[PDB]
Amino acid sequence: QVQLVESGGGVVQPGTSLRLSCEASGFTSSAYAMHWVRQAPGKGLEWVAVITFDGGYQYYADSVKGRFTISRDISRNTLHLHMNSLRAEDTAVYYCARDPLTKLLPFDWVSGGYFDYWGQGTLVTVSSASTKGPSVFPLAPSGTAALGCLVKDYFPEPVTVSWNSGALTSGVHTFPAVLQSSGLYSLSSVVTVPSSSLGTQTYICNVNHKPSNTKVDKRVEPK
Amino acid sequence: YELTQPPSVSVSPGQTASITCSGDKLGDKYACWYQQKPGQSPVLVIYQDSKRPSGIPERFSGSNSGNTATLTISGTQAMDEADYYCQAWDSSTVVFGTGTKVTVLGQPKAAPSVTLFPPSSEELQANKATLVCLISDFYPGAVTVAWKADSSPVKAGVETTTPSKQSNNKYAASSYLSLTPEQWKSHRSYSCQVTHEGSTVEKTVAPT
Repeated sequence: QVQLVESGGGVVQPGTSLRLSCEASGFTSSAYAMHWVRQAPGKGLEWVAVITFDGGYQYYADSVKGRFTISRDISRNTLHLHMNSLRAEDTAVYYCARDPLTKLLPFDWVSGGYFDYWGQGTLVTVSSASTKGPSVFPLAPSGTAALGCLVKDYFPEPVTVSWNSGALTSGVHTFPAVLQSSGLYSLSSVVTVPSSSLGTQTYICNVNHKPSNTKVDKRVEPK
Repeated sequence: YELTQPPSVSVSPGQTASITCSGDKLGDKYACWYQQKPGQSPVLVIYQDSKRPSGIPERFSGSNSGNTATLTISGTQAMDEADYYCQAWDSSTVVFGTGTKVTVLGQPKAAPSVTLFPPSSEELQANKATLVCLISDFYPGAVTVAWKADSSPVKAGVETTTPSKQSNNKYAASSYLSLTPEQWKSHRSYSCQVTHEGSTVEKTVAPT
């Protein structure tokens, strides 16, 4: 059966080079136009490059031209994406895709081409992020009140949050972290409490970040 | 060349899901549609504006006229829930639409609870400022977030999570707006606007 298996992905630093491979099987890639398509975490599909069945023509998205080169190892029935000068926004799953219609380029007539087969994808993470403990900030409450703790700029996952060491659990919601463009994570934990208890009751968030051996308590109070 | 889709389409089982894709003179181009489930490769469901690959259920159909390409799923079932992307060409360049999340309803609809927090004093001291918009208990798990400084839309410094399931089977998401302490004081108001199934709710905080 037809299949595509991409390879070469990994976590690397900005400016670095990396070469992806896509081995074909069940057919000859020299008889098809082959493509690279990529998808950033949580984002949409983005076409990267095409090479013709001939190998005599390549084309590239503007975002990668001059940095990426698509090629074919005819002998090993393998396609390659050589990426130089990688940037943070190159972070994506990279897919190999087969196009049965495209022959010679540029097109003589309007393209009715499509991708009939995809590989499983290989992950490329471009980041300079390294182990770093979070800054912890109180989220002051304004017949209930919401209060919490902002856990800012840590790497890597995970962070865990408790309240009064886990003695306060009712109404606690700790949110999934956001992964920012910096490659650093942030999250928040909130607890909803009686408005009338804000004067007598004590609320402390406990933030743990094991990779940085960070254990921080922050008392959260009105005003 | 730009292809735009709606972010979300929600449908009860058996009803018809209609997904549009817009572009300048899209009718002059051939449109393809791909189905993608979380953690899986995309799957071609429609090519050349209406042709259906073998193996694809015939409840999938497509059309393309003027500026609009439409993918139609009649009698939608749970297995049809996925992201759908339209696709076309610009010379040798391949173009994808923004993608549409199709939810097939499996529990009652639920409007989001929204909590907006201002920058803390402690953070403002460190010459940094973040707005924290927390969104909980909603279904379907699809939201769009818009930030506004006073009355003007802000797009810079915005980071928003993908929705994910809570331990009550509804969804949660959060959005962060990064600002300088000066930018924060320079306006009278900041708002977080959360849109869900045609309804938009807003929370507001001020440097006061």
